[PDB]
Order: sequence, then C-alpha cells, then structure tokens
Amino acid sequence: PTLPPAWQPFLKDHRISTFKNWPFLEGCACTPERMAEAGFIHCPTENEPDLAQCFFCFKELEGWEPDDDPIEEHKKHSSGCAFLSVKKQFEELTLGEFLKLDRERAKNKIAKETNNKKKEFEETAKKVRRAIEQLAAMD
Amino acid sequence: TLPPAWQPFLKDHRISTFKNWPFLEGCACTPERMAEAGFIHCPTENEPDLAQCFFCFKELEGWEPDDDPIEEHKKHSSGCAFLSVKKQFEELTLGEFLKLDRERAKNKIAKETNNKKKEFEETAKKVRRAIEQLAAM
Amino acid sequence: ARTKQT
Amino acid sequence: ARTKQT
Ligand SMILES: [Zn+2]
Ligand SMILES: [Zn+2]
Repeated sequence: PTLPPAWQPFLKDHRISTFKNWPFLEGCACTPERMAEAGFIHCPTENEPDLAQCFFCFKELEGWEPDDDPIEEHKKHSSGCAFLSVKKQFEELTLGEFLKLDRERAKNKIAKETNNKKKEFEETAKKVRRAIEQLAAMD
Repeated sequence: TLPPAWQPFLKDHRISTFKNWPFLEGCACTPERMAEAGFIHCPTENEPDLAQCFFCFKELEGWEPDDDPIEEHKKHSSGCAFLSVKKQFEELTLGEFLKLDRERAKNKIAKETNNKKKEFEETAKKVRRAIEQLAAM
Repeated sequence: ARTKQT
Repeated sequence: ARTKQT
C-alpha cells in the first residue's frame, strides 16, 4: 500500500519477513537478518527447502551451512551484483539512484529469464537431434 | 514505471492531463506552466478550465491568459508544501519523497473532510427551511 | 483565477 | 552454499 509490491524486496524488513521457516537461527552466522542484509529472499521448494535468491541479481543458492557468511557467499557466487555496491540505506537514496537501480534489476531479471530459455531450448535441440539420429541409424 | 498513485508527482504526467486546454502559446498559463506549478486539469461540463493542485488539492477556475500559475497558487493556497520543494524529482531522497506523500495524504483527508462539512451545512439549510415551512402552515 | 464555487 | 541445479 505505502510501497508497491514490486518494490518491497528492496526493503530489508520485507526480505527478513520472507524467512518463515529458515532452519538457521541464533548461533549461526547465516541468520535471516544476515541473509536479508545480503539481498536474499527465501524460496523454498519440495526438493530444496533452504533455497535462497538475491532479489536484485536473481542468483539462486542452496546448501547453506551454519558458518556460511551470506555476504561472502553472494560476493563469491555473484560478484557482479550491483546491490553489493549499494552502501546507502533505502531512505537515503535519491530517486534517480533508486530508479537507476530498478532499471538494472529489470535487466538482470530479463538476463536470467533469457539464459533459462536458452538452456531449455538447447536441451530440446539435443532431444530432437538424437531422435533423428536414431531414425537414420535404424535406417 | 511508477505506480498510478504517484504519477501526479511527475511534471510530464501532469502536462499530459491538459487534453483540451484553451490557453496555449503566447499565454502565461500554458500547460507546461500549469504543470510546473502543480496543477492537474479537471474539467467539468460547468467549468472546463478547472485545475487542481495534486498536492494540496486547491481547485481554481476562471483562468486568464496573463495569469501566472505559480503566483495564483501562492495567492490562493499559501501553505502548500509543494511550493517549497526546490529540488527536481530525481534529486529527492526517498525519505524526502515519502515525507511529502504522507503530507499529501493528510491534505487529501483534510479536503475530503472540509467537503463533507460543506455538504452537511447545506443539508442543514434544507432541513431548517423545511421545518420553517411546516411550522408556518 | 479564483476558487471553485458551489 | 552452492548454485541451484536443474
Ligand atoms: Zn545479487
Ligand atoms: Zn498546492
């Protein structure tokens, strides 16, 4: 209401709130506060119940261990992510700055969708190619 | 790009609201100038030049070509915070922006309330008159 | 200009 | 942690 849904993930408090059933709490370095401070949203599936995604660059990481530092993991796995460079707090950004960042996020989202479609297409290509080789082979 | 509720903060949105504005080039109250002053175009059947500040909700009709929209806004609604905003939109911090939208939200409620007052006072006049007529004969 | 009436 | 798979 006060901020549009599509922009809520920019907010730490929103992000923390996504961690309804995170296994790692007090005593662990990767607590929800720390995951959220690093950009991660919680995306648990059947197969991967610890799945986390950067809201900004869309990198997905599973297999969290208690001693994992979310910032170092984000730096390691997705070094190019602009969000890691944002030193200012949200209220302190200028709208130009904020709009610039949301453009970059939109480009990141497209890049991710695109890279996905590519890999899915390449896999379909492999199937079809195989099927056609088999037929030439029988022949 | 930006949520509907917040578009009126943007000059280009505001200008766009002037679909059939009589005062064009050569006039002091052009759409660019109206928009720079905070006005949105709200034409009715009865008042086709009706303009409203998007921020303080002041409504002004009866525009004349030499009218400077900023001086009209200053005159008619002296306390409107929007007139204090010197910075361009992109240059505001989100805190600054969110502060302004809170104030606008209050302004809107203040206005709705002032409206309901006037409507209530008008019904009171009607009811008073009815009772007089009934008490008379 | 001036203040909407009615 | 490591990247998602499949
Ligand atoms: Zn990231
Ligand atoms: Zn105003």
